[PDB]
Amino acid sequence: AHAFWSTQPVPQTEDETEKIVFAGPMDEPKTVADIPEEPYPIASTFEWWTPNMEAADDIHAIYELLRDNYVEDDDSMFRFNYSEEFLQWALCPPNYIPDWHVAVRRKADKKLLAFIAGVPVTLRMGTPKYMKVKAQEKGEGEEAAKYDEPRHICEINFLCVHKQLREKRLAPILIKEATRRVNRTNVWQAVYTAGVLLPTPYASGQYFHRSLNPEKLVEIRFSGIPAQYQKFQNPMAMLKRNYQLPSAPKNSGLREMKPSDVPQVRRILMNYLDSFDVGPVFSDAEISHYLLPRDGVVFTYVVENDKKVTDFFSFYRIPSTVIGNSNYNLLNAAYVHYYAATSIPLHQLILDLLIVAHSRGFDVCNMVEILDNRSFVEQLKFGAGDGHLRYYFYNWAYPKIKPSQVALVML
Ligand SMILES: CCCCCCCCCCCCCC(=O)SCCNC(=O)CCNC(=O)[C@H](O)C(C)(C)COP(=O)(O)OP(=O)(O)OC[C@H]1O[C@@H](n2cnc3c(N)ncnc32)[C@H](O)[C@@H]1OP(=O)(O)O
Ligand SMILES: Cc1nn(C)c(C)c1Cc1nnc(-c2cc(Cl)ccc2OC2CCNCC2)o1
Ligand SMILES: [Mg+2]
Repeated sequence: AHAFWSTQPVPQTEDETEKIVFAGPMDEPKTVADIPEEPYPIASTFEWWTPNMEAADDIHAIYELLRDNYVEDDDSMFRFNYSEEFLQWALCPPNYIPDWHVAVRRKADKKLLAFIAGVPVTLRMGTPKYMKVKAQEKGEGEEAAKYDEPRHICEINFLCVHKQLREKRLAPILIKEATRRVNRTNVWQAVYTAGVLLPTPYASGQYFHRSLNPEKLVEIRFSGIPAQYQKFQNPMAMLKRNYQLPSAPKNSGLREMKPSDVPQVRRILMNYLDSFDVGPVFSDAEISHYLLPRDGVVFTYVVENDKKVTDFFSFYRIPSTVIGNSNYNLLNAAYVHYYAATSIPLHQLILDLLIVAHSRGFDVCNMVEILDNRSFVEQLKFGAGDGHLRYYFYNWAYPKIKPSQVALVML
């Protein structure tokens, strides 16, 4: 049934995942010297290509492939349109490895046909607290804590095959070649997400949406006027009134994050994330890169009281193409990124997120039910969407965990 994922080091079934108790590796311990030095064989009409993320043309090529061929919703109404500036930010974090961005081009015209990206991440991915306490009481704490130390692994995203090339087994060939390039750097684990079911997720979380411009959302059929809104005489006025937001933030200490905030945000974020079972570890340079405001890409606000940053939130932008709508070309979506609250309830901090997003012209705020994102769903008027984001490891045994125990936000 899975001609490719059968040949790979991942759990093969739910309830192998349900069985697993300790974190740890799957494949044979291997060495760099074992890995072929030559690229994986590919048909002679194609060629492997390592884009230069510092070249505007190369970024443009990847931008057009993804604009026309990347992720759609289940009804083919929307497709992500990541910007070139977003792709530059996502694909070139501190100490990125240029060789981990892998593409396939047609040799004759150099047309981009397929792409996959890997970047570094430092991830806590040892045994979950729940399996560790079981282990303690059963005598096995040492084996449980064996892989507690954050690991320098690969995070995979932006897998894409051109629509004209679909179901020709090109995605396996890409994943093989990315794995070879990563393994040649002496890295042996990857983390990735997908909105499809594959063998086998260690966590799954529902999508959630918060309407900011319900007029537009209904016009492009992201949303409907719910049946309940019919035995009111007036549908849309009532819908606007329901989702209306203040014009200005209500926390008085709120301002955009600036470079001098990097150490304190790093500290309050690391203290919050270290509570979850699977989560990233960031250096100052990675906090700067992923959280300092960048126009049209990432937006970050701190609450500063008496010169001390005590809370912050961030969100990132992905516009979606509205596939065949006359009136609207684009859906302008904000996605909740990292945050930390120490002085105010999380609902109060995220309200300010919604207020800034709406003021800056976003149409909806989207998120997955990871981190403590459930604690503000009802009071902030989020709704569950129709789908789940699934979390996976390559070469890592891991128990099934709840999504409220995951702290890795994917872009
Ligand atoms: C140590 C380092 C390791 C690094 C590598 C770690 C692994 C990284 C893994 C990648 C994580 C990516 C994270 C993201 O970016 S998730 C986003 C994925 N991108 C899209 O959804 C964009 C729209 N779709 C496409 O471009 C194509 O449909 C793709 C490229 C998805 C498949 O192309 P196509 O439709 O032309 O099919 P094929 O005949 O060539 O290949 C069929 C095989 O592909 C397996 N397939 C289908 N979808 C996915 C999927 N989303 N992840 C993994 N595998 C997937 C499928 O089960 C089948 O295997 P098997 O069932 O026959 O066994
Ligand atoms: C395309 C498209 N555009 N829109 C607006 C939607 C709801 C889709 C479908 C869709 N596919 N994924 C999501 C998603 C939906 C939500 Cl609510 C939150 C995160 C989502 O995925 C992100 C970005 C890419 N990497 C994983 C995290 O939404
Ligand atoms: Mg294919």
